[PDB]
Amino acid sequence: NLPEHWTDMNHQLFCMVQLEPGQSEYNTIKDKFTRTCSSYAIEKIERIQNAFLWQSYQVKKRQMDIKNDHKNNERLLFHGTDADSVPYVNQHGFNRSCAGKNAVSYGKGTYFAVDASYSAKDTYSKPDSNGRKHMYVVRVLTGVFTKGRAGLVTPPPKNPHNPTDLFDSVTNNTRSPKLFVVFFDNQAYPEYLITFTA
Amino acid sequence: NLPEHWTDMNHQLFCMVQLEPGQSEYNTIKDKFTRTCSSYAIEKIERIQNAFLWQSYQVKKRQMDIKNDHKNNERLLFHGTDADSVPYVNQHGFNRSCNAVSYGKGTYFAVDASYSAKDTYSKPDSNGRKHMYVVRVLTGVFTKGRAGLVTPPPKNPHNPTDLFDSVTNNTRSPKLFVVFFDNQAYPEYLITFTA
Ligand SMILES: COc1cccc2sc3nncn3c12
Repeated sequence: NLPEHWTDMNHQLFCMVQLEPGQSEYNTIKDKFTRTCSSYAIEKIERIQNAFLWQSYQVKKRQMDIKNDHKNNERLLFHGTDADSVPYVNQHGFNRSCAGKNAVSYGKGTYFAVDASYSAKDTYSKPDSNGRKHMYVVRVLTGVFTKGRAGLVTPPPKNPHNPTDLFDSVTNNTRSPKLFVVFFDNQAYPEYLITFTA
Repeated sequence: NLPEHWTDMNHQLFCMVQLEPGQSEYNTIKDKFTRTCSSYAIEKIERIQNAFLWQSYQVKKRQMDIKNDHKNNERLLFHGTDADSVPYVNQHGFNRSCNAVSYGKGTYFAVDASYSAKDTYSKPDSNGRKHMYVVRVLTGVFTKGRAGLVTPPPKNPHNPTDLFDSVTNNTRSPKLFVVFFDNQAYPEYLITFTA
C-alpha cells in the first residue's frame, strides 16, 4: 500500500527523508517554490513518510474519486507553519481546530495556498529563533469547490434543498483560485517540508 | 469489506435500514437502551449502512489496534442528536466543529442511554420524537479531560505528539468519552423514541 519510491522504514510508521539537489524530486519542488519565492533560499527539502496519514488520505481520495465525475480532485498546495507546529503536523497532519483566522476568511478550516509566496509570509511561516521558515507541500483533496464565506464550519451544500450534499472545499475565487479551505481530517497529506531562509 | 449483517444495497453506498422488531439484532440494541431508558417508548431502530464512514472508521481501528499493540480499543456508546442534525450525522458522522463541553472541544458519547436521553441532547421534535445514536467509538487508551482541550493530552510529555485516544470525565468509572478526530466514531443505529 505504501508508495514503492519511499525509503524502507523497516516496520516503522514514520520517517522524514532528506532529498538531494539534482534529483528530479527535489528540483520539481524547488522550481514550484522559486516560481513565486525567488528571493528566499532553500536550506533543505524533506519527504514526509507517514504511513497512517497516507492510508487515511488515500481512503478519502478513493472515495472522492468514486463520488465525483472523473474530476481531478487533488491539487499540490503550500502551507506555512511555525516551528512549534512542525512535530504535530508531521505526525498528525492538519487540524482545523488549531487553525488561525486568515486575514481574508472564507471559512473556519485549514488554508492552503496555490503560490508559495503566500505561505512564505512571516504571518504563516513564522521565522524560528534561528531565522528558519517552514512550509509544507501538501496533497489536498480540493474536489468540487465554490467561493467560501467567513461563517462556514463545513463546506456549503451544492443545493440549498439538499443540505447534506456538500462541496469538497472552498476557495477565495472560483475563476482564479489562490487559496483553498478544507474542513475535514485526512483531506490533506503533508508530503514535503521545505526549510528556507532569507 | 461491508459487514455480513448489513443487507444488500443494490450497489448504493448509503442506506438506513429499519430493523424488524423481535429479531435478534433489534432485541440486542433495544436491550442496550432499556438498561437505563425502560420508561421511553421505541418507535423504530434503523441500521446505518454508510460504506464511506465505515471504511474510514475501520482504517482508524486497524491503526489504533497496531499503535496500542492490543485490540480492545472500541466501546459501544450513545449520542443524542436534534432532528435537524440527523441527516448530516447519517451521511457524514459526528463533527466537533458543529451544550457545555467541559472535558474538551470534541464529540461527546455517553455510556448510559439515560444521559443521551436528556432533552438538551436528544431534543424532542414538533411531534415529541427524540433521536439517539448507538455508536462504535475508538476510545482506545483514555485519560481525564479538562475544559478547552482541542486534542487528547500526550501519554508522556517527553513525547508531546504520542497522544491518548480519548478523554473521559472519570478514568476509574467513566460515564462519557470525548474524541477529537473525524472517523473515530461510526453511527451504527438510530433509535427514534418518545418519553
Ligand atoms: C456531556 O455530553 C454532551 C456534551 C455535548 C454534546 C452532547 S450530545 C450528547 N449525547 N449524550 C451526551 N451528549 C453530549
